[PDB]
Amino acid sequence: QMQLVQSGTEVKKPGESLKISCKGSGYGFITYWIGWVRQMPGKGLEWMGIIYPGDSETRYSPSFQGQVTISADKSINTAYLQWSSLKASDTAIYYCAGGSGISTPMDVWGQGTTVTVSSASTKGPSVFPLAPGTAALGCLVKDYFPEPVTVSWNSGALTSGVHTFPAVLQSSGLYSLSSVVTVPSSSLGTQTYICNVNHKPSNTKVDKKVEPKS
Amino acid sequence: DIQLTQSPDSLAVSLGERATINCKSSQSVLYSSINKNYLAWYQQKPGQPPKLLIYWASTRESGVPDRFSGSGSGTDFTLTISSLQAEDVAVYYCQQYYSTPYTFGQGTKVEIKRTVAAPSVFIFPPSDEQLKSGTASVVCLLNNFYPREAKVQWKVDNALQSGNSQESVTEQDSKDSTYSLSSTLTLSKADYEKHKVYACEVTHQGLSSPVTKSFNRG
Amino acid sequence: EIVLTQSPGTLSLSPGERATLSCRASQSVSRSYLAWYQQKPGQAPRLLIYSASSRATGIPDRFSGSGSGTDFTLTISRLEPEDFAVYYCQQYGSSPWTFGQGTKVEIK
Amino acid sequence: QVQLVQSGPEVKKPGTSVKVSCKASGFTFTTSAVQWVRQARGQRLEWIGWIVVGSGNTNYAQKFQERVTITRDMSTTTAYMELSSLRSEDTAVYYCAAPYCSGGTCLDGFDIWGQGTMVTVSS
Amino acid sequence: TNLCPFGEVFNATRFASVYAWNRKRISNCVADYSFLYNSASFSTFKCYGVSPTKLNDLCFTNVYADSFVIRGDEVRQIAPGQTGKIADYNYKLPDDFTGCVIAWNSNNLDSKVGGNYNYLYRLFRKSNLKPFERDISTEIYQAGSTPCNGVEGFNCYFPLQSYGFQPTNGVGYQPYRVVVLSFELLHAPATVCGPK
Ligand SMILES: *[C@@H]1O[C@H](CO)[C@@H](O)[C@H](O)[C@H]1NC(C)=O
Repeated sequence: QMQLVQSGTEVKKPGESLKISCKGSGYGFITYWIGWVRQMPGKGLEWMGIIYPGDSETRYSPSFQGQVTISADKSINTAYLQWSSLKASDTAIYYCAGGSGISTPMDVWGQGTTVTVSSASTKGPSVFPLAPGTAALGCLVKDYFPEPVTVSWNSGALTSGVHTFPAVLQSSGLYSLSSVVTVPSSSLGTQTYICNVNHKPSNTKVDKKVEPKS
Repeated sequence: DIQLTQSPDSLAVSLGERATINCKSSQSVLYSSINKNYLAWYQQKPGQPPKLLIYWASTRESGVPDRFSGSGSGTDFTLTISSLQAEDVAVYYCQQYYSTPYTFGQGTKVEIKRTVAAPSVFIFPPSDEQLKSGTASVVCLLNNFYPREAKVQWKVDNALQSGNSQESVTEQDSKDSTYSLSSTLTLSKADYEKHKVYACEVTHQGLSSPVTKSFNRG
Repeated sequence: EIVLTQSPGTLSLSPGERATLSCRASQSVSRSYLAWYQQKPGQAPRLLIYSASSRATGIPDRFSGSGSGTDFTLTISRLEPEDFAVYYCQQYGSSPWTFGQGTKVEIK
Repeated sequence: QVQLVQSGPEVKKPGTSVKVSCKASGFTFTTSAVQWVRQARGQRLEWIGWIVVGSGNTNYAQKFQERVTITRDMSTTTAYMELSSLRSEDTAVYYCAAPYCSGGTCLDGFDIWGQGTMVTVSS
Repeated sequence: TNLCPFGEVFNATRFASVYAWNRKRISNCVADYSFLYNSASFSTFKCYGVSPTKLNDLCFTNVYADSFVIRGDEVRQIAPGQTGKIADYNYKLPDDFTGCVIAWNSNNLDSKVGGNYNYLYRLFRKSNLKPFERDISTEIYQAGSTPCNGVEGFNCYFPLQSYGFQPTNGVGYQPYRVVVLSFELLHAPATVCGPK
């Protein structure tokens, strides 16, 4: 059937252009209208626009009339969503969905591209321990940019009872995250626990042991 | 412009029970040519793109189980899940493809209705390694509770704090149908050392006495 | 082509005299396609009579064309200084559309 | 307003080409027609030609058929008259005229007239 | 095992003009739409209301295949809500259009070195066409109020204009063959089914 592949995640600064791509491959791409939709950090799905790659027939939502541009290259079966000197309010995940007709529901969806727009720059994370019939251990990964970070416990040894909370954007423009794990509190000094965090945007790999308080 | 509003914002339905979501359009979405309502229902799970659940207000997609049903005509439509499983926990949208621009619904969040579960409350003081940077951050952990609605307050020497806290909750754990919440209170090292006792007070449906986990700086 | 000859060459009248023009053709011209235009010094031609004996919108009821075949005339009842201009006949039914040489009406 | 705006006057050396514009406003221009006629200062009216807007079919005079070209653009409702190889006698005012069309019908005469474009040819 | 005669509309050796577009009705047959894909090459394929991928799993009461020839500049006008001379005086689709419009470049078939002037299009009309209305009148368009007694001239214009397709013309002025499929599911029982 039909498959749409989108570009990688982009991190940009306020005031720079951007062009997200959406390449189609499958049975009968000539009939598909490609539509762009936005989803901001949170719960809303907002239809941005649609375009037919045969010609250049493009229809925009009244909320995205002069803010974005929608283009298409039929030679390689691709659609494009382009900003020029975008703002910090554009940080969101953008999906492209295909419909075999204009008034046809969006049958095939893409993977979605994450656009992160911040005046901040790439900064490695700082990890801090969170020491304790059941106790709680954890790590606090603070002051990193951009998302995401991969947090495991003992290189992946234990996973049950582990809770890795979603990131939160601080006032300084950096992100904070917490990983916790519950233990029977009877083998605190018998078993060692280490947080392994990975922030590939800065190529940082931090393994920090978390011991109980003296 | 056509506007769609979904009657239930949140929907807590027990395992194996019927879940109903309503969608009310501001205009008729019926085509005279084929007498079909041009409305679709989509489902998206956390982290995945939304998949087209049903189309034409009634017709099921090639790849959907029989529990997802769609009914309604004119301006009132209903999406019904017969036997809600642990896979069905997601956000459901109703959109219209009658005319441009297209409009999505508000988004109805469904969850497995679990028995009332009290949270396990823990408090974590700032590590001595974090104070070297001149900024302290005390953490409060709420583990495995239900329902999701819980209130967390910070008290520094029995003084309520606001404007310097950040909360973050996890998705519903499909095993026990519970939630976990973490609240971070950030302070300057100078302002942190000027105080003695720090406390996290949580209130939640299922608590006799609001749980207060405290610790002194010494 | 269809040559349109206007008679007389010039005229001089006073307020109250019925001024009559004439514009004849070398061949028979359809009445539905012979317009009479007015041109005052400085402005563009102003369509007085279209087809034949049919006044345009805004033209006073004093201007009246009439005729057929190879003979058409234009007549004005009340002579006011607004009627001081040149008058042209144009046929637009043949292959090349021809005008008249002009009939200057120096009203005194 | 339902008027016919021509282009401004231009001065051209002998042997060059001029293109007088003519834009209509206020009435349906799709089914109308535009005729071009020149007139020297104090002389007779010399009919140049005419064009149908909907089709583009043109008819010129016997003397201008080799040096004039009448075109139109419906997207902007503008008529153009291009005259080449300007000799001394071309110095005159060039008027474009069009009938009035408010609906499907039009007027059997050229009531609407442009303000006139005086083209002067000298050294 | 009766297959619908969709072929006789597509690979036909002769196509009609747009002012006199051809129409063939479809009824009591199996409509297999596999030829809409992986067959020749289509420059334009715009479906409205129906998804052709599911057309094989549907049955309709009325199916109409219209066929004509236009130029590239006008293939965008074959759509609901379009304006211009083609959408007003030649071929108009209703607002609730539920079908498909396919178009392919036919510059190798409908173009001669001397210019093909057999493909005409209507130029003037009293009013706009209603959806799916054909007009083939050759009466001189009486633009004014004076009667045009079969003679052209001022306010008397011929209603049909020739395209004049030439091989050296740009792609926007090259001949495109257009076939419009229209599906209607009315109170009558459906007979134009697909392989289900
Ligand atoms: C067109 O296609 C039909 C159906 O496949 C076939 O019967 C007919 O012979 C074809 N005509 C030509 C000229 O190829």
